[PDB]
Amino acid sequence: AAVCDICGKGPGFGKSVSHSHRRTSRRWDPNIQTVHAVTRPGGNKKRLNVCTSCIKAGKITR
Amino acid sequence: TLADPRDIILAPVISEKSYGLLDDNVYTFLVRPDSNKTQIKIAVEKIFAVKVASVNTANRQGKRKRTRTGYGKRKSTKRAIVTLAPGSRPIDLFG
Amino acid sequence: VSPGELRELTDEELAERLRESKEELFNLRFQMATGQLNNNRRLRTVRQEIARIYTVLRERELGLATGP
RNA sequence: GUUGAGGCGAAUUCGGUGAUCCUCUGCUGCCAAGAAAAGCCUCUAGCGAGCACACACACGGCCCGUACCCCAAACCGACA
RNA sequence: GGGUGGGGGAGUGAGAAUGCAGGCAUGAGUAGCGACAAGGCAAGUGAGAACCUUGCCCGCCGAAAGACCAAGGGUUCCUGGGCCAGGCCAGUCCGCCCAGGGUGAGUCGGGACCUAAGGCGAGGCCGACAGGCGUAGUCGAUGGACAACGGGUUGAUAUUCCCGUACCCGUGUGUGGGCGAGCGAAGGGGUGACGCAGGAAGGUAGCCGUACCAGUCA
RNA sequence: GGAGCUGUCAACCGAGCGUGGAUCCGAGGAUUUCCGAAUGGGGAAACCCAGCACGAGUGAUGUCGUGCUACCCGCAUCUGAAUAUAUAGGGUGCGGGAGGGAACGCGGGGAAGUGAAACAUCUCAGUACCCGUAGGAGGAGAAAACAAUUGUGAUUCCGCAAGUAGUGGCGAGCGAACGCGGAACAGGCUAAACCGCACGCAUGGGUAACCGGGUAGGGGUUGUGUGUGCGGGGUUGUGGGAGGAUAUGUCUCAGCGCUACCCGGCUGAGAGGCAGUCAGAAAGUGUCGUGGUUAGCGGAAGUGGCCUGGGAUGGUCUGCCGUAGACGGUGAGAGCCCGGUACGCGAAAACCCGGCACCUGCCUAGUAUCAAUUCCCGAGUAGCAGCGGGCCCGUGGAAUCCGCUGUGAAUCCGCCGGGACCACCCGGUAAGCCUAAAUACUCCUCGAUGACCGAUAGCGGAUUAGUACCGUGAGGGAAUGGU
Ligand SMILES: [Mg+2]
Ligand SMILES: [Mg+2]
Ligand SMILES: [Mg+2]
Ligand SMILES: [Mg+2]
Ligand SMILES: [Mg+2]
Ligand SMILES: [Mg+2]
Ligand SMILES: [Mg+2]
Ligand SMILES: [Mg+2]
Ligand SMILES: [Mg+2]
Ligand SMILES: [Mg+2]
Ligand SMILES: [Mg+2]
Ligand SMILES: [Mg+2]
Ligand SMILES: [Mg+2]
Ligand SMILES: [Mg+2]
Ligand SMILES: [Mg+2]
Ligand SMILES: [Mg+2]
Ligand SMILES: [Mg+2]
Ligand SMILES: [Mg+2]
Ligand SMILES: [Mg+2]
Ligand SMILES: [Mg+2]
Ligand SMILES: [Mg+2]
Ligand SMILES: [Mg+2]
Ligand SMILES: [Mg+2]
Ligand SMILES: [Mg+2]
Ligand SMILES: [Mg+2]
Ligand SMILES: [Mg+2]
Ligand SMILES: [Mg+2]
Ligand SMILES: [Mg+2]
Ligand SMILES: [Mg+2]
Ligand SMILES: [Mg+2]
Ligand SMILES: [Mg+2]
Ligand SMILES: [Mg+2]
Ligand SMILES: [Mg+2]
Ligand SMILES: [Mg+2]
Ligand SMILES: [Mg+2]
Ligand SMILES: [Mg+2]
Ligand SMILES: [Mg+2]
Ligand SMILES: [Mg+2]
Ligand SMILES: [Mg+2]
Ligand SMILES: [Mg+2]
Ligand SMILES: [Mg+2]
Ligand SMILES: [Mg+2]
Ligand SMILES: [Mg+2]
Ligand SMILES: [Mg+2]
Ligand SMILES: [Mg+2]
Ligand SMILES: [Mg+2]
Ligand SMILES: [Mg+2]
Ligand SMILES: [Mg+2]
Ligand SMILES: [Mg+2]
Ligand SMILES: [Mg+2]
Ligand SMILES: [Mg+2]
Ligand SMILES: [Mg+2]
Ligand SMILES: [Mg+2]
Ligand SMILES: [Mg+2]
Ligand SMILES: [Mg+2]
Ligand SMILES: [Mg+2]
Ligand SMILES: [Mg+2]
Ligand SMILES: [Mg+2]
Ligand SMILES: [Mg+2]
Ligand SMILES: [Mg+2]
Ligand SMILES: [Mg+2]
Ligand SMILES: [Mg+2]
Ligand SMILES: [Mg+2]
Ligand SMILES: [Zn+2]
Repeated sequence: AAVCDICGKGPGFGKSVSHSHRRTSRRWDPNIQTVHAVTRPGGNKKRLNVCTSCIKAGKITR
Repeated sequence: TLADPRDIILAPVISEKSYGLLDDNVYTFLVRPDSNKTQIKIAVEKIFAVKVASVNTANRQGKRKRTRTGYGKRKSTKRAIVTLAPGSRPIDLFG
Repeated sequence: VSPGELRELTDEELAERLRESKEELFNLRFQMATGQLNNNRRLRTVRQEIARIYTVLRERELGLATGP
């Protein structure tokens, strides 16, 4: 997964550049991690894939 | 907005086979192509006030016809061949 | 028939005259098929009259010009 | 008998042979080990004060195809 | 619709590009006229006949060159007309042209029943997007289930129309007596339900004779 | 509108209609099979099969008609599995989406042939194409801007600046900006600080408060702090509010913050003023226009003589109109024959436009100064590091801008920019949103035009034309005008 379910952050598109400066397309995927998030304490878990930026923030709970 | 059977039944077929069947009290009608035997039965029974023994239907493709602008098809038709009860009164078709 | 003169027909004889228009279109159709009517304008006229009756009947229950 | 259409209309028994067909979705052999679902039957869950059954009568049976060509002059090959 | 002159502007000049389009030559009245079954006579029709019609001879196929179904085609089917195109000739004929007509189902082949492979696929999972895959489900016969036979009839349809005789599903109304059982279709279970090869036995169709019947006297 | 008409290939007929106003033209409505996003379910598009409800029909099954019945999203309600809180899910009711469209827009993905006389950097080209997604336009837009000592002051677009500075296997090539001249101009709304109201959470009973401030008593625990909602308030870069003090002031009335007094506050209503269909808030009903669009109507002046001719619109004498000598038709070059033209009128209704009302919203309490003790300015953001992208900049000392990864601030005695960086100085206030006009485009509707074509041309298409025909299919795709 390369899309965050909270902030919608997706992959960027750019180039891998060789020493000969040949540039081929590649992606910069967000650091998407699976979380089992809860809405209220003790509640049912829901599987999301969110970026480590949202995990570092308080956007999700476990 | 109320429907009636005089619009399911379009016209009688006039042909030598039609007359041959008229001799034995069997009448062939041009009917609306989307109709079925049962509404033909009910329709004839309440239009001509007769007892319909059986209705036989045949779908007939329109004749394809050459013409100076191209080929055109005639209407596709549906005959209903209606045989009345053995003793029910003949319908008066006026010709 | 005319739209004005088919207004004095109230609610049910208007449908009943639609019924006789349908019946006469039937018979006129049959004499078309058997070739025993001379003036073929009659079924155009009758079809137009059926349309007129249907139109007026639709206006009356859509909410226009109703009345006996 | 426009040689159309009619009307009448005999005998039809006993054998032989004999299937690619039936008994046979059987039998036997084999290994490579040979659909599903509906349908039908049955069970109960359930429904149930009315039922099942017989016979007689009277009815309802829908939609689509149906012409014609098919080792072809009408299908595939530009062609009868 | 033009001419001339002062100017202005060009899709302004073709003989070639194995150039492009159309028309028309040359080859040439030449090759060919599509199987090695094979035609003939008489009569007819007709302006016109090798080819059409009729009759009769002769020949050819006959595990098809016969009769059917499916797919495919689409009116080519029948009748009546037509004959300058088409048919490898001609054509009076025609699958050509024109008009009219013609295809009748509770049981046939399909659907309204069932599912296979596979397809689509609620939600769903996955995937930057596009989208991929797929559950439930729903389609999908080439298979499973399911009730009609014989004869006649039209120019053209017939297991469809008609006759005779059936069978299947459903509906209503009566009568009789019986039970106050009866219906159970969620689900369960059984069946459905299955390969290949090989006979044998009992049979039947068909076929060949035959009792008998009816016609013929070359 | 006013006498013919029943469209056209396309003649023949047949049968009729029309001054009791047809045909025809404009507007609004009615009907509107089946398919198609197609959406009850299914399907080989235009077909098949339903369920429910209400009717019609039958003796009853058959049968007919009309509605509703896809999925997803949002909102609101009911219920709340495993499992308790609960949630997932499910039920119901309202709304909405889906698909299409010639071009123009924005964001994202993104070639190659080609050029470099090879080729990989580079080019082609952010082109083609694709994805998402609009709107009548869009995007941008209100300074973390430029500039450089006086400055300009949102954005867009046009012309320059300039093929310049630069950038480039410094090759092929690529290529700004500052600033100047124009078109058009327009600015606004959002948190907190802080303040009330309601909900939830924590703490205490004379600890304390609290009951609008002061004055006295009374009540004798519903205060205080906090998170969540509603409001106010504020929205700025000369930095932008409170919280206090000091003066000055409250349009009227009724009710309220324990009571009595002064002051004051809150609500409501009236009154007054302001604004409005808008970016800055949002809908509705009447009335009226010298209004405009969708039909149309009137509109001058030669039967002129002779000639040629089948025909005069030609020639040649003459007569006229002209706000009309545009154009076309009419038997050959017609201002005066016809349709018209100049010009002048014209609209039931619908739509558009505008006005007046009605309506809705805002204000009626603040102001000024002092002082700077306190708090406020939008975060996983900026910055920094890595890897990329983009700018003239092809990573270079790489500034500004964008993406991902890691790390990760501070709230003005902050932070960002001014081409590494530092100091000073100057400029500006990022991480929220909205915003007209000038700009782009033409499937389509009118009105014109052409030193454009004139049937091998001009559209592929004057003609069955995206037809015939060809292809399984995507696709390709003609020819044919003139009595
Ligand atoms: Mg995702
Ligand atoms: Mg990129
Ligand atoms: Mg490249
Ligand atoms: Mg980050
Ligand atoms: Mg029958
Ligand atoms: Mg049938
Ligand atoms: Mg023909
Ligand atoms: Mg035998
Ligand atoms: Mg047949
Ligand atoms: Mg052939
Ligand atoms: Mg042959
Ligand atoms: Mg010349
Ligand atoms: Mg000249
Ligand atoms: Mg010149
Ligand atoms: Mg030239
Ligand atoms: Mg030449
Ligand atoms: Mg040449
Ligand atoms: Mg040639
Ligand atoms: Mg020779
Ligand atoms: Mg020869
Ligand atoms: Mg031959
Ligand atoms: Mg002869
Ligand atoms: Mg032989
Ligand atoms: Mg043999
Ligand atoms: Mg024939
Ligand atoms: Mg014939
Ligand atoms: Mg001929
Ligand atoms: Mg010939
Ligand atoms: Mg889905
Ligand atoms: Mg799938
Ligand atoms: Mg499946
Ligand atoms: Mg099926
Ligand atoms: Mg099958
Ligand atoms: Mg036959
Ligand atoms: Mg029978
Ligand atoms: Mg098995
Ligand atoms: Mg045997
Ligand atoms: Mg009209
Ligand atoms: Mg209309
Ligand atoms: Mg559908
Ligand atoms: Mg569908
Ligand atoms: Mg619970
Ligand atoms: Mg759209
Ligand atoms: Mg390249
Ligand atoms: Mg090169
Ligand atoms: Mg080269
Ligand atoms: Mg905008
Ligand atoms: Mg300027
Ligand atoms: Mg707030
Ligand atoms: Mg006029
Ligand atoms: Mg005039
Ligand atoms: Mg003229
Ligand atoms: Mg003129
Ligand atoms: Mg970085
Ligand atoms: Mg860069
Ligand atoms: Mg800020
Ligand atoms: Mg801002
Ligand atoms: Mg904006
Ligand atoms: Mg604009
Ligand atoms: Mg324009
Ligand atoms: Mg135009
Ligand atoms: Mg052309
Ligand atoms: Mg084809
Ligand atoms: Zn995230």
